[PDB]
Amino acid sequence: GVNEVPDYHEDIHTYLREMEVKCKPKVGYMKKQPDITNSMRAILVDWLVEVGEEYKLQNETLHLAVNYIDRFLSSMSVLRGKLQLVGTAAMLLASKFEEIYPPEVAEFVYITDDTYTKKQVLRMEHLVLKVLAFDLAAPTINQFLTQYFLHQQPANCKVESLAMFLGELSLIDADPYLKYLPSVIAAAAFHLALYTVTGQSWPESLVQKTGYTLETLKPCLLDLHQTYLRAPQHAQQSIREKYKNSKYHGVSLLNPPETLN
Amino acid sequence: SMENFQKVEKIGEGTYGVVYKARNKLTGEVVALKKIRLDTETEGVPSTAIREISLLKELNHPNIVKLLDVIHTENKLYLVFEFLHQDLKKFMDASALTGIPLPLIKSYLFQLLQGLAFCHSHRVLHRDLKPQNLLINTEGAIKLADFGLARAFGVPVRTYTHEVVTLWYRAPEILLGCKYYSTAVDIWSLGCIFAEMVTRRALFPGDSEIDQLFRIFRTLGTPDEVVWPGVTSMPDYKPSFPKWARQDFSKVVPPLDEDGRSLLSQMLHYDPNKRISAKAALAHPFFQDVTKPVPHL
Repeated sequence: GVNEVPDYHEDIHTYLREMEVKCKPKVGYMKKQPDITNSMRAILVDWLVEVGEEYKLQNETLHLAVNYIDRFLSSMSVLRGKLQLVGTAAMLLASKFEEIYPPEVAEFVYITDDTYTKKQVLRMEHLVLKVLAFDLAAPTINQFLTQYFLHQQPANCKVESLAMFLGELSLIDADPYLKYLPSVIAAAAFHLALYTVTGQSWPESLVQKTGYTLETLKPCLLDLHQTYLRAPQHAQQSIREKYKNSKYHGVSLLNPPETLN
Repeated sequence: SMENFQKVEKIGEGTYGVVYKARNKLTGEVVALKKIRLDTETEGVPSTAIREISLLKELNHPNIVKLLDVIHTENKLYLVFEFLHQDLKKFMDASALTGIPLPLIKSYLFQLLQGLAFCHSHRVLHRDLKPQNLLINTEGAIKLADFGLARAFGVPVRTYTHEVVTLWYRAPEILLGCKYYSTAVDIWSLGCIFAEMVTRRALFPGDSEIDQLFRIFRTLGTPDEVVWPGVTSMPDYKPSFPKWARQDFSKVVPPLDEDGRSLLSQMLHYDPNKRISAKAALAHPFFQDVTKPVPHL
């Protein structure tokens, strides 16, 4: 049916793959930021997750916001005191891009606890737009996941939730996830959600779609498997809490498999 | 910033405000300048502009209007576009007593479908196709314009803004208030535009939402489950709807040959799933003899 744009799925996929390379942040920009760290950034993203839940934003919006932040920080040095201003400005842009009903600018100045003024938020908005050159339609993990889901037969909502959950966990830790493209993280999160819930692996049909095999997805799956196992102990917990709720089928409460062939 | 541009005349207004025709004093290029006020103390850069700029920066095609530059100040955004002579609505109006030649109609439709197929292939819904948003030049070209209400979609689509597309060009899925719509809504609008190029009158000029549906049903026949499965389960569907028969396209678009009738009808299928795609339409027998004539201007 036309909701799955059959006449266009292949072209769209091919384009998002080329586009995810151009929207790709510099791996290890963090070492080149004198005053900010992966830990600080983890705190930032985790906070954006909360903001996301409090304003009932789309998951896609949160994923766009992190793309914007990582590209911005690939180009500009930012002091720790201004890190949150970047993050707030990027969620405002993400919201304006993606949401039917974005929160008003005032609401974004309130979530910072008046750390910043409205003028800072709007000026940073402009600066972020200039630095990204208005290239905001970035392919996300979610855009690849919803596509990979169509290869299910039948659809399993717990598979879908779980792959969403693992996908977001990756947002938090620039090490190692900045080295993996969204379409890779997506693929690893889906195989691993599928393995956990059904016992099944990455399908042949998606091998044919993506070109990725379990061999080529191994590095990313090793990292992602470890993140999942350690999630209970991670300093940042907002995504686990988010995905305990009924809405996402309680998947964060599931026991990860101890191993995978 | 704008020192190299000389304004020539207001060429109209729009969402952001005034659109001016201007000339590059150094290169001689004629352009359209869209000035967008930035709400520097209140709301910042409009979502409408963020969407138009970002999506147009991706879409490079001969049948989509070209965004040439984006000039920043602290207080304003100026969008520099290619300049095109006029829009399709003005052209149709101007052709009221001469009619429009069929080869030119076919050419324009073919080009619109090429532009649209390019959007769809690139995950963009236009969501505002109407004559006033289609720009022609003096050389026989036509281009999709005003991406103000466009939207990058994912696969499968999710719920987007319902208040979309001018009423006359609005697909029945949106009118019946369905959870999800897709690329098909754009094909509907083009179908309405094909009709309108042939007759130079709008196909479904509704006064209201209920009126718009009735006008569609009067012409295409009141849909039922056989024609459109799940229609009667749609939120805004009413079992009291009068049951009108379909009208022969020989009365709807008399000038149109059997090929045009066939393509027009596939473009106006009720069921969004059965409605033809831009890709598919490009292969229709209507286009086998397509050429690119110049308009009379």
